[PDB]
This record gives sequence, structure tokens and C-alpha cells, in this order.
Amino acid sequence: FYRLKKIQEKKKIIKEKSEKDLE
Amino acid sequence: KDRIEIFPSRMAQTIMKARLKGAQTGRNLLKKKSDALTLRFRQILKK
Amino acid sequence: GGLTSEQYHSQVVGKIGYIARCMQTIDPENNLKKIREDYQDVLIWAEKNYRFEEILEASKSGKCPNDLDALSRRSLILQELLRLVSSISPFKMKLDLIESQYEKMKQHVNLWKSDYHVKLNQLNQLTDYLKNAAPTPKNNFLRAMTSVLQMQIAQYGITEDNEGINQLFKLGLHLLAMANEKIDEQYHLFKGYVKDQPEESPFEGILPAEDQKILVKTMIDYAMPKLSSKVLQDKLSALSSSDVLTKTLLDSIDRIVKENEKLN
Amino acid sequence: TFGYVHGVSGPVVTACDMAGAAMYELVRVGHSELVGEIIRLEGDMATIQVYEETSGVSVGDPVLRTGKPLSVELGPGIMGAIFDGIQRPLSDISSQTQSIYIPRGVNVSALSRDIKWEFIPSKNLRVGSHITGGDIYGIVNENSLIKHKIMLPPRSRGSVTYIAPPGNYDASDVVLELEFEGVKEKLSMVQVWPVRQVRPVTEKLPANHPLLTGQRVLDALFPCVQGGTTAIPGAFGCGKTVISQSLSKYSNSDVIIYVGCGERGNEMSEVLRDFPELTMEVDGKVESIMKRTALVANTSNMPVAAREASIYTGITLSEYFRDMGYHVSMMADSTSRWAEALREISGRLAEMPADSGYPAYLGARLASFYERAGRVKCLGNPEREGSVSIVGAVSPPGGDFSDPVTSATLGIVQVFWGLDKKLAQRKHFPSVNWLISYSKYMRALDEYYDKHFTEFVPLRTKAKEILQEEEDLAEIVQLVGKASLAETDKITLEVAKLIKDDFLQQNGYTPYDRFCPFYKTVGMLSNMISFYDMARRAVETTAQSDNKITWSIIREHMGEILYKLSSMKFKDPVKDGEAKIKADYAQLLEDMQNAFRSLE
Amino acid sequence: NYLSQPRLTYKTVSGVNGPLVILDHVKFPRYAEIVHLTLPDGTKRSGQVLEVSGSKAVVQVFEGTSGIDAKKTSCEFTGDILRTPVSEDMLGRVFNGSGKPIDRGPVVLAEDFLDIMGQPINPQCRIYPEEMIQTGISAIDGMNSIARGQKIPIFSAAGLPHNEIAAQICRQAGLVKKENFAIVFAAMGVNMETARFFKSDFEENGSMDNVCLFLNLANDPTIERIITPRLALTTAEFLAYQCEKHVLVILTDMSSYAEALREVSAAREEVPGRRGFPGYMYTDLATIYERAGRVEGRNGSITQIPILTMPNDDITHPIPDLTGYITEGQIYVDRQLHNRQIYPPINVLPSLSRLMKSAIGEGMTRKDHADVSNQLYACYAIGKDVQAMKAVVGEEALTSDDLLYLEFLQKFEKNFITQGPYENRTVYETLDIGWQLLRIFPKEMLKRIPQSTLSEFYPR
Amino acid sequence: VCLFLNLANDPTIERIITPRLALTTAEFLAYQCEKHVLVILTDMSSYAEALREVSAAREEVPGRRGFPGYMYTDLATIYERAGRVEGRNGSITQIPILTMPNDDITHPIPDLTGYITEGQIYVDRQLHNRQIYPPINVLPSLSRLMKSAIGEGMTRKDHADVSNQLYACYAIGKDVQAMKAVVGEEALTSDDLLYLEFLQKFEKNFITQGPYENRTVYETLDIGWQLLRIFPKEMLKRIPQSTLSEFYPR
Repeated sequence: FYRLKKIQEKKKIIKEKSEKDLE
Repeated sequence: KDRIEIFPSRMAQTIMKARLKGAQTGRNLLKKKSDALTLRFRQILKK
Repeated sequence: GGLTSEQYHSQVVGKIGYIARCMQTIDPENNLKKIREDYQDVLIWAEKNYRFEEILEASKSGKCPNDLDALSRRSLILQELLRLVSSISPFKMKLDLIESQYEKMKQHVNLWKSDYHVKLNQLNQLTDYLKNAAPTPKNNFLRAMTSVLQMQIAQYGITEDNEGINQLFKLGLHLLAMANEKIDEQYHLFKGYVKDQPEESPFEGILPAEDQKILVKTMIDYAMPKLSSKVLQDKLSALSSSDVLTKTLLDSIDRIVKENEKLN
Repeated sequence: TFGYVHGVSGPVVTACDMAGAAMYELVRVGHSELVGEIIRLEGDMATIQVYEETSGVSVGDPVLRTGKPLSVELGPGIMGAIFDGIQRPLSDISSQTQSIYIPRGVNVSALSRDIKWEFIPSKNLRVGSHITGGDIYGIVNENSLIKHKIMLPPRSRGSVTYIAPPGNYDASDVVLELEFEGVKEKLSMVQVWPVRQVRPVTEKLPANHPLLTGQRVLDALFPCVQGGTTAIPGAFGCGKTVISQSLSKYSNSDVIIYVGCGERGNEMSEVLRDFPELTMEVDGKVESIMKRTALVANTSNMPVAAREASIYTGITLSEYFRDMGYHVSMMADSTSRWAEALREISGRLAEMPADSGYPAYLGARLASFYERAGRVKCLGNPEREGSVSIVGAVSPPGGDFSDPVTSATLGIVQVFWGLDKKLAQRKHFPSVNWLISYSKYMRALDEYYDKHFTEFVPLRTKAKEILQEEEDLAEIVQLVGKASLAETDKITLEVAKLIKDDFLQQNGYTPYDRFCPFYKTVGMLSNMISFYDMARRAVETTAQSDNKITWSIIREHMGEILYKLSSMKFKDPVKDGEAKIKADYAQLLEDMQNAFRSLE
Repeated sequence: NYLSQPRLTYKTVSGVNGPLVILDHVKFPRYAEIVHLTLPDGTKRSGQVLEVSGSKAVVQVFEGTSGIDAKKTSCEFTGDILRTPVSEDMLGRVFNGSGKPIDRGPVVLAEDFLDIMGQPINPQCRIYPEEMIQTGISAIDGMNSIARGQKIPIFSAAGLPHNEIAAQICRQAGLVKKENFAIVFAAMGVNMETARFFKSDFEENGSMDNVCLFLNLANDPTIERIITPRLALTTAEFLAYQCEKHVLVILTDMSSYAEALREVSAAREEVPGRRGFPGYMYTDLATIYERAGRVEGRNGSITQIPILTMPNDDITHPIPDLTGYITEGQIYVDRQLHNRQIYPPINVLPSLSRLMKSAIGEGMTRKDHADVSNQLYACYAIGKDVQAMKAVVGEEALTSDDLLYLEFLQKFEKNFITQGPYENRTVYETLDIGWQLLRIFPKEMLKRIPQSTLSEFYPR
Repeated sequence: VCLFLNLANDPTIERIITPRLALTTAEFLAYQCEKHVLVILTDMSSYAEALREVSAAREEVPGRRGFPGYMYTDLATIYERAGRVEGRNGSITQIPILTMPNDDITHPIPDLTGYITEGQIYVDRQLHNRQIYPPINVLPSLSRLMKSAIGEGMTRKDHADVSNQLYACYAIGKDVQAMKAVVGEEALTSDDLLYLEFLQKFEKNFITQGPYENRTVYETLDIGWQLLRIFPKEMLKRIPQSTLSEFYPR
């Protein structure tokens, strides 16, 4: 559970960063 | 010593439930044996 | 136990303002001088027309008395005297009894543990039931008994073990608990009370003449069905000339019933 | 005022323009006003855990804030109500909608408006009078039993600028107006309180008086105090109703609150069907127990947050009645179902699991709930005492107490009435297993028993010993038979049989055992243990003699006293006066003393 | 009234990710909005909006995303959630998991459009279960009698004949008959041959006029497996709570539903809870099952039997565990009886109809029923114990009474539990078989039965 | 005495600072004011629960049973603020208390505490159910500093030997009790039956003590010898012949 949760948080960070990189 | 040390897995949980039903069944079968022997033993003593 | 400091000091100024309301309400004339002296330190802050903010600053400043345990004990003693003096409403008690009962409470360890408070709670249940009571034999009996109890409490206080008061609690609370269909038991209990009192006329002048007549009528009305003969019913009807409920009226009803029990 | 929905994923609704919003604030989402709590803030945006199914919520939908966290409306009109776990009124939803369903996004005001209640202002108050939180500014006659003490909210204070005269007023009429620091507060009978906040007190007192259940085992051997924390292993096979109905009909608490924590649909309707039909004798009138209770019912498909909140709602109600100076009893009929709802919230918040998959804070969420029990001196000036007693059932799977909700509950509750399927199968009602069960309040109740029942502490101690000796002696009986025991031990099994068969058992369907007063309970146990002591003295006095007393001699020469010791259960406080009952008990003491004196 | 406004249609697919299609530039999307995708070749694919954020709509597509692209693909948005076209003419019919028909009949002429998600039945309006449903099987109707409005699973295991049991219940079930009863049969996660079995078995054996059958195949879209119970219960709520029917809703494998909910959870990238299933399954499962019970001022009542294949034969698994928390009782199919060729292999001992005491007795069935069922249970329990004793001590050590419990045990499995797939038994016939077995014992040996019930019914 | 109370309903993060405040007061009183301080820390389990809750909220790497991976260091930051320091007459003693969850000695709370603390004192249901107050079970108990805070100038000479022999006899008593539970007392030797009788007499006199009864160590050792005298002198295999000659017959 902890590994899957930390992966999911890194993905959300990468998605947010990828949208910010469009600016 | 205090445990069998099968390694933690869903297999081992199944095997330990099966071993528990085995041992509990063995207890019940041997409890019937002990009761039947105890009855005859007390009958013979009176005879 | 604990509170936020603003809560704690708010409760202090509350209890001061409440002690003042209780003191004014128990005594609108300032007759209870020894009692008033034991609250002068809190009463001054309400007799002076201070705003809630100004007394709150004085509480935070330690100028007001501000121990909530002392205020709660002191407030409790006062309101439990207020409950006594308010409970006996139709029979205002003497000032010497009030200051005597106050001293007995002040001397006691804890009023919530005291039998004083238990007696007042038993009176409160009995009295509160009467406030909305519909006309029925049990309710009229309890009104009468409670009025006697209020009078005797105003004559002897709560801390005195007057056997009559103690029995009047036991009998009153039993009749209150007794189920409303239990008419024969209600009659029997009320009869047993009048039989056990020293007075030939325990209710005389205790309650309105209409209520005295209702008690007499009620005792007559549940006796009449026991009489098989119209002549005996007419002898019992002739007793209805009475207005005050008396032990002698009860004995007269019983004599007429016993005469019919012979005449069958 | 309102924000707008920015995104939705399952029950999670992200909203925007929420810059004014607060953590755990309560928000209505969508055109249907679906309930939810803000679980995060991230700028001018808020993430709302919507309780109800979000299907149909749209981006750009309104998101209306309530100015409050999850909170209970408190006031008159609680008695007889049925609530869901978030205080929505299930009876009034039914009567207004005329539907078998709760509509998604109910907005029905929890206390019914438009009912003009009969109000009497507290006759001591005046314009310019000082007032503090918990002051009773008037009384509302909402029902015959429960005179509803309206009180100033705990955080409000100041000078009374106005109080309404005697009359009829509904919950939205301004009954009080007060001022502090030059700011006016207008105030209603309805009072709003944050459900996860403890209603404050003057002081939590030590608990010192029995919560009489009217049930011999529960009152004699395992007493719960007024203010006590207790649990029951509520499961079908054990007959859980024997406690909860007895408490509801008879017990010495002025008000009761039920929480359906998250119960099976049909088991919920049993509670809701049954309680309206139950009755109490008060002052010789008979009235429905719904005059003194509210049922916070929740079926298992009620929203997760409503199940998790339901326990906190019931205690927040119970604390308001406690602050009115009433003794509440609160039943919580499966703390396990509440702990599942709590586990589901944690799972949806994507929090890490702890013991058996429950959240880390399960221990704290249980402990901070049971600490809301106890006796108190209320806030505000009429110095009144009150309490909440919490009777929170547990449901350990297979009876295994190592289950973390059960283990943490038994780590906190001071009393545990261990009901058992083995006793219920034998119809040994009230079915409490006396070996499993316990109470920690015995010490604290010594003051009460010393004042009112001074012989009873000895009798209770002797009873527990006689029962423990029965279980120890039963091993010897199983090994070598009853014939092999000492005479003392044989009479110990006979008295333990009387205690187990006619003291601790109580068939509540019979007219004589509907309830059992504490004096009847003491008198019964006093006679059984008086017989035990006299029989034991007769045996021990004839030890090593030629002629020797034994159970068979006692049964031969005084089997009538054994018959009476059983028969005493049939005495009826309704038909028999207390003096008659006490006199029969005193006569059996004299009869047994003469009977033993004829032997030794 | 209705959506008077036309649907938008978007080619603005920004991406694809497994079963998801990610629309962008979308105007005011709804969560759970139904959408109709069209592939570049003109093939329709249905989907539901799984998430919304600003201009973005995440569509879960029902079928695979094969063929979807960022240009030629078009997505029509229906402006609304999925509504079941419910009607009484869904009785006598067979539907796929989406609610499209598969019996060659027309699309349903809806009496109403009901949201599949339902709503909570107001707890004040719920009524206690208080009459019987006959299921035809004696090991249920005589031992674990189901009250109308009860929820009660049949637990089973992989390879046991629970589908043949569910099929038999669907055929035989009905009121007591001391016209207005219907089965709804949600067949979730059913392999093609088993779907043909249910469809054929209900069509052949006269039953169809009183059943609505939903089939979701093992290879049908996983989200249609989630819709299928919600669709079936929405129909059962229409039949019960609006058309006054008594209804028995049979769900054929809740394990295959849990194994679907796991996928929809993984589709939203939700972190798995206990044993890899979503933590909130207790609520979703409850939100299925609690669509049941009688209600105030209505005759209608949904009874339910969620069949449930215990993974690894294990009752501790979260699927049976949560079902045992929500439902009032359980019934067990047993591998031992199945291997013994006893059909139906229902084991009476671990089974419990929680409500049975309000399904049975005077007025509801017959006055003896509880007494019979208790005594049969006791004699089967003692019979199993004495059969184990015989195996330890030998037949010579048995008492005459032991031989009675053992002869009872043999005749009980061969006459009471055994029934065969098409023998239908009333409650009354089951009790008379019960007495034909109990008559084996002396009158005094039947200890749980009252002497009045023995005097009225022990004679044969 | 100074009391810090954090109640079971008080905000659970305060539990993290509660023992730290107590220690910071103890450090002032011992290390600056040369007081002889005793610190009592009650339910370190409620402290560890506060660590578990904070760890969940922070998303730390979990160790066993969902406690944070650093639970040992944080418990050391509490527990190691103990002991005497050079040039100071001061001293911090600590006697923390913890409820072992589900009675499990292998649970992370007792287990990490067991690594950090100088032995442990155990209380047991197997004593408490038999009304043996205080219910202290010696067998799992040890005190690491007993290997120094005993002998001449501190206690009687025999103390170390008596303690070790009482441990052996109580342990063998538990082992023969476990044999009796399988094969019955008819299989035990007279020596084994004496270890079972020792285990009874031991619990009834050594462990059993009144809630206000105060016993000296010298009185406790005389009780120890009066129990050891149950066996023949030659069986006392943990005691030297000199200690036996100085103390066994007296």
C-alpha cells in the first residue's frame, strides 16, 4: 500500500509539473 | 519452538487453517475414544 | 477539569449575577441580614449597575471573588434555600427558620449528597405533577397532602426528622407512583393517611373550601356502591352536609358501610 | 458567497473561489445541494468529500458553504425524533416527501420549524441582567416528561437586552437578545454545536451512583455507574435486546439516545418499530418511551460520513441533555459498524492502514468518544448536576476480542456485560456470562452502598466467590463426580445453582420480572447467602463429629427453605407493598435460622 | 420535465489510457454522464464519464479503446446519467448488463426512466420482514426459511453447483399458497455456457412470466458488470415499490462483482485497500444489498439472495466477510455434500436464516415449523457427532439411540437435503417430510419440540 | 511532584510534547538543581499511537504495525534523557509504563522500548486473575543495572545469588507446570513436584504484597531464603557453597 501510494503521489506531481511546463 | 515457521503467504494461511482443522478433528476423535474407554474402564472396575 | 480562561472568568461573572438574582428573589425586603452578609462580596458587583465587560475586567483583575468552586458551593446553598422558600409557596415560613436552615446547609459537607436535597427533590416531583393535574381522586388527594407537607415544612424545616413530615413523603410519593386505575388503593392510602394523623381534621383550612368539599364528596362517592339498601344510601347521603374532611366523617362513612354489611 | 465545482472524482469534489472556506466546513454541492466536508484547501480551491452519490454534479455547479463545521441542531422537538447520523430528521423527510426514499440532498431543517412550542421565560431574568453560557433562560414543555431547559450557548455571554414574555414560539422566533463588547447577539431556541467538539462543563465529577437497569445480574454483580462507560458483545445469538430494552423501559436515566452506528437494514427497522410501542410507568400514568428518547438510526447504505458521524451526533445530543441537568443513557448498538465507516473514510482519504486495516487514530477516536461520558456540574449558574452513560456495543468476529475496535473498546470501557450464545441457547436470560463480564466501578460505588445497602458489598463479594468456586468445583465433578466432593463444596454447588437458576436469571416477559428493584435484588441475594453461611456453619460445626450435617439432611429437614429461596423471585413490587416484600424476606431469614437451629 | 437541449459532440480527444479516453475543451461535463463514442470507421462504443476537471472529461469506455484516435473519433455527450428504462414488461424478458435486450424482443417501452444509482430507503419507512418466501429447496424452506424482505447470501466455492441452486430457486420460488411475485435475476460474471444454461432453464421450465433475467458475460465490459446489479435492483424497486409486487432478487456471483469494482477503482488510479479491493467496498456492497425490505403503507417487498463464491473456500475473505456484515444471515453450499452427490448440497449446520422466526409459525406457514426445524437441526448435529463416534468406537459400542440418530442422518441427507434439480417442494410438503424423518425417534427423544406439537403432529 | 496530564480526549499531537515537557522539567531539576528526580511516563502506548497518527498524516516510511520507521530514535529521544552526569549530584530515574497491545511482547511499542530501556518490569493476567497484587511476573522481567546496584555497601552479599536461584526455581516451576498440563502430575518426579510447589509458595509470598505494604531488600532476601529452604541444599545450583554456608541455614 505505501509503495503504491507514494507512486501515485509522484505521478500527480509529474502531471502537475507537465501542465505547468505548458506556460 | 512456539511456532511452525512456514513463511508468511496466503498458501501458508490456507495450510495452517487446514492443519488447525486437522488437529481439532484429531482432538475430537480422540476425545470420543477417551470417553468410550473411560466408560468401559469404570464399568470393569465395578465388575 | 478545566476551561478556556475567557470561559472561566465568564462563568465567574455569571455566578455573581445569579447569586444576586437569587438573593433579591428569596428576599425582596432585605430581612435575611445574616445570609446577605455571607454574600456581600459578590452582591456588591450586581447592586452596582456594572456592565458585563466591567465585572469581567474586575474578575480577570482579581477584584471580584473568582473561585468557581467557592462560588458554586455558595450559589448552591443559596438556591437550595430559594427552592425551600419557593416550594412552600402557599405557606411563607418564619425568618428564624430560614436562617437556621441556611446555617445547617452552610455547616453540611456537600448539599447534593445531603438528605436535605433528596427531600426537596421528592417534594419537587410531587409538586410539579400537581401544576397541570386534571381533576381525579388521586390528584385531589395529592394536592391536599402536598399542601399539608408544604405547611409542615414551613413549620419545622427540612433538616428536622419530624416523623409526620417523613411519613407524608413516603405516603405522598407512593400515591404519586400508584397507577391511576388503582382507585381502591388510592382510597385506602388516603384513608390510611387521615387515620394515622393526630388531628381529627388534618386538612381543615389547609386548602380551598371547594377542594375540602371535593375530598368529602370523593370519600362518600366510592363508599355508596358498597350499600345494598336505599335507606343506608340515604344515611350516607345525609353525611354529605359536611364540608371539612375529618377523621370523624371517615368513621361515619365506615359506620354506615358496616351497618349495611350487618344488614345482608 | 458560494464557490463553483472545478472537478469531481467519485465522492471527491474539488471546488474553486473557495478562498473563504475552512477545514472540515460543511458544504452543499450541486443544484441538488449534496452534503460534504472540506478535507483539503490548496489556495482559492477546496476539496470536498461529498457524502451522497455525486452522479450528476457538474463543473461550474454552485457550491454553497454553511458558516459551520459538521454540527447538530440542538433545541426542543428532539424527543420522538428519528435522525440519520448527520441530524437529518427521517420522520419529517418521510412526512414532507411522501416517499419511501431519502431524496439525495435533503435540506429539511433538523428541528421542525413552524411548531409554536409553549415557552416560559426564566422568571428571575430582566433587561440588563448578566448571563453566561449554560444559563437556563427559559423552559419549554415539549413533552409531559422532559421539560426542555433552553440554555445560553456555551460560547455566548453578556447582558440580556430582551427576553420574550410567556407564550408560544417556534424555533426561529428570537427568544433572547443579549449584548457583549457593544455587539448584539439575537438568539433562538435552536442552538448549533460542532459535533466533534466536547460540550464544556464546570467540572467532570467522579461517578458515584448506580445506573439501575432493574436486572439482577446487571445491577448486583456487574454494576454500571451513572456516567459509566460500558460495552456489550452485541450479536444475534446472545439476545442483546435483554439489556437494551430493560434499560429503555426501566432504567434510572431521565433521557435516552440511540445510535444506529451502521446496522443491517432489517435490524435497523426492528429498533424503529419496537421503541414506539414500549412504555414506562411515570407517576402512575403509562406513556410511550418515545417521550424520552431520540433514535439516530442508520442503515448500512447510509452515507459513510453519516455512519462515522452518527456516534458523535448521539453523544452531542446526549451532552445537551446532560447540560440540562438530565441523566442521559446513550446506547451505541455496534461500535464495530462505526469503526468500519471510519475505515472507509480513511481508505477514501488514501491514508495508510494500521492495526487490521483500521486507521492509526482508531484508538483516539474511540477514547475521545468514551471520555464524553461521566457525571458533571453543568456550565451556567443554577449549579445543576447531570450525566451521560455510554453503553457502546462491540461485535468481535467469531467472539475474538483481539479485533482492534473490540480490543481498544475493552481498553477503555469500565464495564463489560459479556452476553454469551451458550447461555442464550439455554434461555438463561439475561444471558450474561459472569466469568467473562466485569465492572471497575465497584470501588467508586462503595459510598452509595455504604449509605443505602450497607450489607450488600459483603454479599456481592461472597456471590462472586461462590460462582468462581462453582466453576473450580465443576472440574472436580467432571474428574471424579459430585459424590467425591466435601460437604462444604456440595452445598456450594447447591447455592451456586440457586444463584445461577433463580438470582441471576430473570425472565423479563413475566409480570413479576418485568423489572427488579434494587431492594428486591439485595433481599434475594441476602437470603441465598444467609442460607449458605448457615449451611456452611452447620457442616463445619459438625466436622469430625459422629453425626454430620450434609446437603441431603438439609434438603430432607428444610427443603421448604430451598423451595422458598427459589420462590422469592415471584414477589411483585406492583401487587405487593415494599413492607410485605421486606417482611417475607425477613421471615425467610427467621425460618432458615430456626430450621438450621433444629439440626445444630 | 426532460432534457429539451441538444447534445454536444466532441472530436477533442486529448488522449487514451487503457480503457479511458480523455476528452478536453468540454463544456460543463457531469460526473457519471453517459457518452456515445464513434470510431473513425463509424462503429459506436458506449462510455461513462469517470472523472471531470475544468475542460477535461475522463470517459471510461465500456468496450476496449481499440480504434480510438485524437482526430476522427467523436464523442457525443448525453447531458445526463444512466437511467434504466423500467417497466413491468421487463418480466418475461432477458437483458444484457447495459439493459439492451438479447431475447430478440424490442427495446423496453419505459414506464419510467429511473437513475440506476437508486436512493437510500428512508429507515422510518422500512418494515420488518414478516411472511415467508418459498424457495422450493427443503434445506432452505424447512430449516432456514427466508422472510420476505430478508437479505441472505448463498455462500459457495469455485466449482460447486451454486448456479444450479440459483436456477432452481429462480424456477421454484414463490409465495406460500396457504399472481404478484417476481424474480429478478442478475447474472454477473457468467461464462457463455452458464448464461445459456440460465436463459434456457428459465425459458424451458415455464418460469419466464414471473422473472426478469439480466446476463452479464465473463467477457462483457467490467463496468457493465458494475451496472448489472444496480440495473436489476432499479427494476426490482420499480416492480416492488411502485407496482406492489413481492420480489426476489437473485444476484449470481458477488465475487465477480468485487473483481469488477477492483477494476473501476484501479481505473480512477485509487490505491487498493485490504487484500487489493477498494476500502469503500462495504458501502458499495451495502448500496447494492440494502435496496431491499418491505415499506410503510405498501404490500411490495424486495427479498434478496446474493450468491457469493468464497475465494479459496474461505469465509475470512473480505467478499463473504462484508456480505455477512450487511446481510441478515447466510446459507452454505458445501463441497463435502457436493462430492457425496447430494444435490442440492446445502449444509444446514453453518447456515442461518436470521429472520426465520418471523417467516414461520401459525398464520404464516404452519404452527409446528420452528419446532420441526430446531429438532431436525439438533438431530442432524447429533447424527454427525454419532457418525464420527461410530468411526472411532465401532458399531457394537453404539447405543440404540445412537443408531436412531445415525439412521436419521442417512435418511435426512437422502430425503430432506437431497431434492434433485426439478423437484419442487412446498413448505408444507417439507414439514411433512420433516415429520416422516422425526417419526424415526421415540416421542420423548424429540426434546426441543413442545408436547402439544408432538400430540398434533408426531402421529403418522 | 510535577504532573503533566494529557487526557485521552486532549489533542493527540500534544502527546508528542507531553513526555518531552516532563523530561525538560526533569532535566532542569536534575542537571541544574541537583534534585534526585524520578520521571514516570504513563502509557507510552498512547505516545506511540500519537507517533503512528502523525506518521500516517506525514506519509513517513512505515515500519512494523504502521508505526514510523524512526520509532526507535523518537523513543530514544524520550528514554535516553536519563542517568547521572559528571560533576552533578543530580540524577534522572525513569519508570515509563506501557500497555502492550493485545498483550503481545513482540509488538513494536514494547519491543523498541525493550531495546532502549535497561530491562523491563512485567505485569501479567496470569497473576492478576488469581488476585496476586502487585501482578509482577518475574520470569520475563530483568533489570540491566541489577548487575551493579547490589552487593556490599548497597545490599547484602547473597542478593545476586538469591535472585539467580529464585529465577531458576520459578522458571523450572513454569516448565513442570507445562508438563503437568500434558501428562499429569503422576509423570512428575518429587523434585519436579517441589518446583511446582515452589512456584505456588513463591507467588503467594514473594510477588504477593499489600498496596501500602513497604518491604526492605534485606527483608525480601530473608523471604527469598525461606522459599529456597524448600529444596535440599545440594539442589541450589546457582548459589556458591560460601553463600550457602553464610546464609542457607539462617
